[PDB]
Amino acid sequence: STPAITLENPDIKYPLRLIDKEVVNHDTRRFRFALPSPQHILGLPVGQHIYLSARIDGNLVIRPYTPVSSDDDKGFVDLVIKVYFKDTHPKFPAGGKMSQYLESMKIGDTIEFRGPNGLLVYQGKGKFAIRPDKKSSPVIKTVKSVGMIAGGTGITPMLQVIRAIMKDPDDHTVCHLLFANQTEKDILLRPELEELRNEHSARFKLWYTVDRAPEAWDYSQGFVNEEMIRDHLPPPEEEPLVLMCGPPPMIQYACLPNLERVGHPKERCFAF
Ligand SMILES: Cc1cc2nc3c(=O)[nH]c(=O)nc-3n(C[C@H](O)[C@H](O)[C@H](O)COP(=O)(O)OP(=O)(O)OC[C@H]3O[C@@H](n4cnc5c(N)ncnc54)[C@H](O)[C@@H]3O)c2cc1C
Repeated sequence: STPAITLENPDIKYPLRLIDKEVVNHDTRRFRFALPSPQHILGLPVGQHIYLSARIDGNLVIRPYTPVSSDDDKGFVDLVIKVYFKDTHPKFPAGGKMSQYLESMKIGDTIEFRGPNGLLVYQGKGKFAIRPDKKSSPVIKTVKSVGMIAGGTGITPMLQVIRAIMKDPDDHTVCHLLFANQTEKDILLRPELEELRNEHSARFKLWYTVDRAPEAWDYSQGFVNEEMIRDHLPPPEEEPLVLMCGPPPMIQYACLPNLERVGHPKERCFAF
């Protein structure tokens, strides 16, 4: 038998009840929501995400999230969230709408989930099914390695794929992650990533860059650039799939031009 799924229809919103909130650090949370029963699973294919939607101060706000739970978890879904507080970053004085709304929720409040969504699904053993658009059929391709470039909150789509690969001992796909952040303190999910490196270093390569570095720093400083892509992603000769998720100036200026300078086919670099 298989467990009942929560996300039965992508066109339906499912209000899920908040049952636990962990303060991971000053501006990081883990939110656990109950599924419809303790025996349900979410029903989120690897590669896909959900949306949260809410009326936030009277206006509709919809944002995508990739849980840190998986379909192996029964009864709950966990989201790790970076809270963007107002009056902290000079370019974003209002902070972030959905992340501050999540931070204001009380235990027992509900929020609407919808899914699954996304043009990419990982079918296992190196094989990705990628739609060019919703309204189009998925181009499958079995790669030997995956280059992953995440910035900030773009880590969770990568982590979901990395974990799905690592937990299959017969999946020989090698993942190379280059993870960019504003500062060391702002990095999400560092213990989780380092546990994966500890356990799976032959299939999982991990590197960080930070816009500005701490005094004691073992990794890179600056935006993603050509040299970092040469040093920390598989070479284009090996035809890796390249996955990206990060802010717009990062993808547009740091990632795509430099993936091209190295020789990866730009038009095949997938952005979540
Ligand atoms: C597939 C996918 C999966 C994702 N999964 C996750 C996830 O698991 N967890 C998660 O936290 N997010 C995730 N995100 C990002 C998420 O969709 C939102 O972008 C994020 O929650 C911020 O939304 P917001 O409404 O709070 O901010 P908005 O109101 O949309 O703010 C716009 C932008 O302003 C910037 N900003 C605002 N305030 C600050 C500040 N103080 N400091 C720095 N920058 C600031 C941020 O870059 C922010 O994205 C994911 C995105 C994608 C595409």
